[PDB]
Amino acid sequence: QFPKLREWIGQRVIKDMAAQGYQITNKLFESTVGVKRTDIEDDNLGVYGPL
Amino acid sequence: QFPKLREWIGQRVIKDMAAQGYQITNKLFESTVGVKRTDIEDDNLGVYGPLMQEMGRAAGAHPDELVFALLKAGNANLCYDGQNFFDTDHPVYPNVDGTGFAPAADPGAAWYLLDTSRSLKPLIYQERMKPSFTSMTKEDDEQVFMADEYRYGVRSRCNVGFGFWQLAAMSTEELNQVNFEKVYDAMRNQKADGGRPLDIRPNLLVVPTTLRSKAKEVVGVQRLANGADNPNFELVQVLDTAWLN
Amino acid sequence: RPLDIRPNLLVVPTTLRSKAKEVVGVQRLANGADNPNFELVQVLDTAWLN
Amino acid sequence: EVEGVFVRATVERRCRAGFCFDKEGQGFADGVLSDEQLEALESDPLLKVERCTFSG
Amino acid sequence: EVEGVFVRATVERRCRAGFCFDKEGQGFADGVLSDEQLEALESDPLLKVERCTFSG
Repeated sequence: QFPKLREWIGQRVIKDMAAQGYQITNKLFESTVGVKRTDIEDDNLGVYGPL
Repeated sequence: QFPKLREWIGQRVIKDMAAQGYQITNKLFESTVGVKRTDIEDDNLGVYGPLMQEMGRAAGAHPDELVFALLKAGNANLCYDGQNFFDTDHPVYPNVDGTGFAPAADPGAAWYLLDTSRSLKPLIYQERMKPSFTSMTKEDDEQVFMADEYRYGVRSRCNVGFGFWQLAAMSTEELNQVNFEKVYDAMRNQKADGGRPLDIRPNLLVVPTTLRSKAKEVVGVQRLANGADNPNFELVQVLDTAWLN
Repeated sequence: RPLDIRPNLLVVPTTLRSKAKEVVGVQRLANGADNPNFELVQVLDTAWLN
Repeated sequence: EVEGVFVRATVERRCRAGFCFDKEGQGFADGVLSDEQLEALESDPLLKVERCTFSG
Repeated sequence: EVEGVFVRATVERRCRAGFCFDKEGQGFADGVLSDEQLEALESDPLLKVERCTFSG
């Protein structure tokens, strides 16, 4: 941000702008569960398959 | 102001009137940033260029900073009376009056506003672009951007301003009833030359962010802090700020 | 220069939901005294932490 | 190398021992080290600057 | 505080004995004493002049 107005005191207190970079990366967030084809296709209640 | 209209018996006294001329000088303020000429063009996200124009925002914010710095100095600085703005020994003609975290009770509807500012010159923009200064030919490729200011605050009326509070809200008889209502009574009891009232109508309360909630409790809720009462509900409207303290 | 912050979100765990609602949502805090923060910050509860 | 010394005729901010005097011409402009403290070092080039590389 | 200083090795007209020669003396923009002599001594600079805060 632009520096605060301080005073005259004859001269100018030259200032420098501030760079505030903030690096941040990305990650991977997989998850899963193993099942079997026969189990899904042979169960009668059918609650095994809403995966 | 005129002397009070007295009784008439045998002859008329040709009274006189005083004058309290107040003197205050001007101060100069500036803020500048040095930047490389090549860098402003050497950008693709449109940054490091608006920063030079940000001096306009800085100048716009400057008057608030100046006025509130003078408000802070109020206790230290002197008013026209020759005493401190918030002093307990303000000299009135026959006797001496007294008006002394960071409080202030002010009128707003009066013909005068306390801590009056002075926008003597506008927020002129000062710039160092190219073949206008030597910083860019017989020097590096440097450019400075500046905002000149030539303003200053004023201690307007020290006989209508009150400060130095233990600002509190509790018991409706010892903390608020004896401090905030004390200030209310003192401000409304101010007497001018001749013993007449100043018609002081405290309606502005200025406090820093730390006292915002407690000021709102003093003005805004029927009960103060214990369920007793709140005599000062909707009597002075508080505006929050942070420039002071 | 002040940042000019305007805190308007209060996120707390479930165990603090009732206390946060008391802080913002009722005129009295816990003893019939007062609640300076009533209708100040709208509290949202969360159970993904702690 | 030292791309710019930023020293000639200018004096910058130097905060040492709790008092920030202005002397010794410690101006610099690079991203080598102490970049954060570069702001403090260059916080007061009050006087006119005139760059000249030392080719360090 | 005193506003007024000349610290650029700048030249000013200071008169020692029958002549006025380069030298840096008072070099201030405020005066309370030796005004008549200061005028001769405080002739504005010949070369680059820059001011500071002595605060003496």
